[PDB]
Amino acid sequence: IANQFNSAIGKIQDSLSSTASALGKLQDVVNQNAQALNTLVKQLSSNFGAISSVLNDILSRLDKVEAEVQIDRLITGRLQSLQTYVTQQLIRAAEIRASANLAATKMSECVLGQSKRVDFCGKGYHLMSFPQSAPHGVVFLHVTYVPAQEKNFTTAPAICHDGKAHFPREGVFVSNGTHWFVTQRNFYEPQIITTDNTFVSGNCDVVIGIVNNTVYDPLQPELDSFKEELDKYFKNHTSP
Amino acid sequence: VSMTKTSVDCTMYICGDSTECSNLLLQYGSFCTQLNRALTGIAVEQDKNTQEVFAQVKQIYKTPPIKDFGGFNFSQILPDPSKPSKRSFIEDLLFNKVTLAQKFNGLTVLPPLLTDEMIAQYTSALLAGTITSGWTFGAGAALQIPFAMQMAYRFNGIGVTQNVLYENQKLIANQFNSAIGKIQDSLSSTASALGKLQDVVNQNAQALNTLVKQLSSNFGAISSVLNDILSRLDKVEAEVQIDRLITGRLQSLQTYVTQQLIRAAEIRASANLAATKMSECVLGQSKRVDFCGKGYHLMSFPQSAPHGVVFLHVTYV
Amino acid sequence: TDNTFVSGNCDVVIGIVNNTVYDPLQPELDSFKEELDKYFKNHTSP
Amino acid sequence: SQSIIAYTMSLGAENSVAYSNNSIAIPTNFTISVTTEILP
Ligand SMILES: *[C@@H]1O[C@H](CO)[C@@H](O[C@@H]2O[C@H](CO)[C@@H](O[C@H]3O[C@H](CO)[C@@H](O)[C@H](O)[C@@H]3O)[C@H](O)[C@H]2NC(C)=O)[C@H](O)[C@H]1NC(C)=O
Ligand SMILES: *[C@@H]1O[C@H](CO)[C@@H](O[C@@H]2O[C@H](CO)[C@@H](O[C@H]3O[C@H](CO)[C@@H](O)[C@H](O)[C@@H]3O)[C@H](O)[C@H]2NC(C)=O)[C@H](O)[C@H]1NC(C)=O
Ligand SMILES: *[C@@H]1O[C@H](CO)[C@@H](O[C@@H]2O[C@H](CO)[C@@H](O[C@H]3O[C@H](CO)[C@@H](O)[C@H](O)[C@@H]3O)[C@H](O)[C@H]2NC(C)=O)[C@H](O)[C@H]1NC(C)=O
Ligand SMILES: *[C@@H]1O[C@H](CO[C@@H]2O[C@@H](C)[C@@H](O)[C@@H](O)[C@@H]2O)[C@@H](O[C@@H]2O[C@H](CO)[C@@H](O)[C@H](O)[C@H]2NC(C)=O)[C@H](O)[C@H]1NC(C)=O
Ligand SMILES: *[C@@H]1O[C@H](CO)[C@@H](O[C@@H]2O[C@H](CO)[C@@H](O)[C@H](O)[C@H]2NC(C)=O)[C@H](O)[C@H]1NC(C)=O
Ligand SMILES: *[C@@H]1O[C@H](CO)[C@@H](O[C@@H]2O[C@H](CO)[C@@H](O)[C@H](O)[C@H]2NC(C)=O)[C@H](O)[C@H]1NC(C)=O
Ligand SMILES: *[C@@H]1O[C@H](CO)[C@@H](O[C@@H]2O[C@H](CO)[C@@H](O)[C@H](O)[C@H]2NC(C)=O)[C@H](O)[C@H]1NC(C)=O
Ligand SMILES: *[C@@H]1O[C@H](CO)[C@@H](O)[C@H](O)[C@H]1NC(C)=O
Ligand SMILES: *[C@@H]1O[C@H](CO)[C@@H](O)[C@H](O)[C@H]1NC(C)=O
Ligand SMILES: *[C@@H]1O[C@H](CO)[C@@H](O)[C@H](O)[C@H]1NC(C)=O
Ligand SMILES: *[C@@H]1O[C@H](CO)[C@@H](O)[C@H](O)[C@H]1NC(C)=O
Repeated sequence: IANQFNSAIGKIQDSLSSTASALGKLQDVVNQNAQALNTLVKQLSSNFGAISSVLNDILSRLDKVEAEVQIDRLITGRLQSLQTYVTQQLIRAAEIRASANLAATKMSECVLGQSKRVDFCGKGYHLMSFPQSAPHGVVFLHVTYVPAQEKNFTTAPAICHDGKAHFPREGVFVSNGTHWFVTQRNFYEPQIITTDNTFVSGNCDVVIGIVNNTVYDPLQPELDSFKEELDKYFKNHTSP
Repeated sequence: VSMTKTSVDCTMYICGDSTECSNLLLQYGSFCTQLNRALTGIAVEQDKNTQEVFAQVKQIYKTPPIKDFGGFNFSQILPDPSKPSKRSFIEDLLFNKVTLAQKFNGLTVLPPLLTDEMIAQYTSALLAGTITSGWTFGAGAALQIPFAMQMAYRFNGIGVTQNVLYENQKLIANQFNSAIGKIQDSLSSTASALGKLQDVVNQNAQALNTLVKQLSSNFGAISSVLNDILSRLDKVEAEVQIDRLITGRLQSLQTYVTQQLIRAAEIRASANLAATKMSECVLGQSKRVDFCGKGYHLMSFPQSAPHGVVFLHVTYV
Repeated sequence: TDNTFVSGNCDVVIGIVNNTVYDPLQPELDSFKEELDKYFKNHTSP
Repeated sequence: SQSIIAYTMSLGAENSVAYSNNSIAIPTNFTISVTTEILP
């Protein structure tokens, strides 16, 4: 488990040290921020119908009253260029806040906890996550258990014994094709079907697909060796 | 989950069939490119939203040809082969209950990347994965388990002991089959059930209708028709009237792109929620109260709808 | 004693009640004390 | 010998799950998977 973790963290270094594009979600934010300021500087070069885009070319060439008709065009177009930038930034800031509220929730539930939510903290069953910082963002290394090498088994919902139906306490019943075992649901590790692995309910008539197998009671051979211990004590006592 | 993708020729909306208006529109610079970058940023994420909700399955899982699910009858929600698109019976109710002159104003509607057949195939794989393998296809490879033995694991998940399934399994199967029966009857009979999806289509249509109607407005010019202004006035007076139509049209576009950007953020929040209900209710079983319907969550089945998703949430009450 | 666990004494829990708690090992040994006794009563005969 | 091609996208590898009323698959082993998630 440690060698698989150390090898999996090794592949995070190899991937981040190799590919140019892994942080594309963070480079998109920088690219959108930079593009909006470069677009806003480009809207200064526009005339909006004025004789020039430059106030010094209006104020050197026109008189105080013929200038104002040109200056108000540039004011009107620029003022709309700022209201466009600030509207785009207020909408874009709500995209980043929704992502910061998610990242704060992954910090609480994936790093400060162990999550039972499916696919919230990576693709698998969540063990733990490690936070790493990045430019304008966070990176979570999510560690997950992934079950790897399955076998087919025959299975039953219950075992029938003394006409009583037995169910697993934790686990599932399985058969290799000739013997019946009880095992934990998420990893094949089989045990003999004992009275400590199972619970009784009702009779074998009500469960669809119940199978006949013995259910072992671990007290019985410790009492049965007490019955051989008793019987040899009587055989010894017959002697006098 | 998504809304219609649109794009606009800003020069054809403002100045359609006018070289004079096009040569005045150059005075405003970047705005017509910046409007098209906004509508593209919306259109690119409608495909993202759809793919984040539906494409959560690694492989296209198929159901067995024998339907031995312990009495649970999924035939209303599984694919129906006798169709051009393999939608389920309930999916073909959903596609009928939402009902869906702009073009020559430079406006156009773009197709989604995933067709309704591909959304139905992903939904089939999510449903066929769920009923053959439980939650295991969400966390690894799909591992088969009998459906009544999966439903016993689900009963343990709500704190109910698994003999309460196996000793009552015919009642539980009949109550599921009777509850899926009532889903069909409700969806068939009742109009307003898909109101959430019809409202998105109605808001997109009312927005494009309003955008086209703003071409008939004068904005204080002598006409709303560029040819009237250009035939009746000389160059220097026509350029004063054409600029009123450019100013008012360009604000009519900037208003549409702003309400579309604001509305795309509501649809994204709903797609992110629908993707979370797909992961947590379909690929799992949820302890989160009232998240996967009212009651104690057992399981959920996805069904596709026009521009959305339907979850049939199954609960112990 | 299989459905339940024990901790402390009756003096601390507000609203504790009195009922018997069955020990499933008790008749499993008492039916073995009759298996002792009937084998002893037989061995009185020789 | 290179060109641009155009094709209908695949949705993933296709799979019939081996379901039966009495068959279960149980994993005999596991892997530890570390996966990176990036958030603005
Ligand atoms: C199903 O699982 C069974 C348990 O693993 C298995 O039966 C076991 O088979 C082994 C031999 O492969 C036996 O091992 C013993 O063999 C002799 C017995 O005299 C001893 O000398 C050895 O030391 C060793 O203990 C087990 O006794 C036997 N167990 C039982 C409960 O019968 C089946 O073979 C498996 N079947 C399939 C199809 O996989
Ligand atoms: C699982 O174990 C059960 C208990 O041994 C077993 O039930 C028993 O099955 C036999 C054979 O079918 C029955 O035999 C008698 O059947 C009728 C009377 O019920 C007579 O007409 C016949 O002559 C014959 O004597 C047992 O009566 C029956 N016992 C009970 C308590 O039901 C199941 O058949 C076993 N199942 C499997 C698949 O192995
Ligand atoms: C639950 O069962 C308890 C065990 O039977 C019982 O405790 C017993 O309570 C009575 C009455 O309080 C005591 O009776 C004695 O009271 C005093 C001494 O404390 C004497 O002067 C009396 O003559 C009488 O003998 C028992 O001694 C006491 N036994 C023990 C072991 O504490 C509880 O009262 C029962 N509780 C309820 C709610 O029923
Ligand atoms: C689990 O079993 C399935 C199919 O059932 C088995 O069929 C026999 C081969 C035998 O194993 C019986 O005991 C079972 O009843 C396997 O699925 C088949 O896989 C092969 C490739 O290995 C493929 O060519 C077949 O088309 C599949 N058939 C079906 C019906 O699905 C599956 O591989 C087994 N899985 C494991 C993990 O062992
Ligand atoms: C699963 O439920 C459907 C009904 O929703 C059953 O299909 C009907 O079966 C009857 C009897 O053969 C036919 O007359 C109807 O025409 C069927 N309706 C449809 C929509 O196909 C189906 O038989 C049930 N499955 C099982 C195994 O009982
Ligand atoms: C538990 O509730 C169910 C219904 O939710 C009961 O099942 C119904 O029982 C009556 C007769 O008692 C029948 O007429 C109905 O057809 C049954 N419905 C179904 C879906 O099978 C059931 O009897 C109740 N059980 C207990 C122990 O109270
Ligand atoms: C469980 O899987 C691991 C690998 O994920 C197996 O470990 C490898 O075993 C082979 C020999 O069988 C070695 O060559 C490798 O070097 C091992 N890798 C590691 C990381 O140690 C392991 O053997 C499997 N266990 C079982 C019971 O199947
Ligand atoms: C399982 O299906 C087979 C037919 O393939 C049938 O003979 C058997 O009785 C069924 N068993 C259960 C538990 O339903
Ligand atoms: C008989 O049992 C007694 C113990 O009761 C022991 O001391 C003695 O060695 C035993 N002898 C034989 C022959 O079993
Ligand atoms: C419960 O309330 C009654 C009064 O209705 C009181 O006599 C009794 O002692 C209370 N018991 C507990 C366990 O609080
Ligand atoms: C008494 O013990 C003898 C062996 O010493 C045995 O043969 C006989 O069946 C027993 N009788 C009873 C009533 O247990």
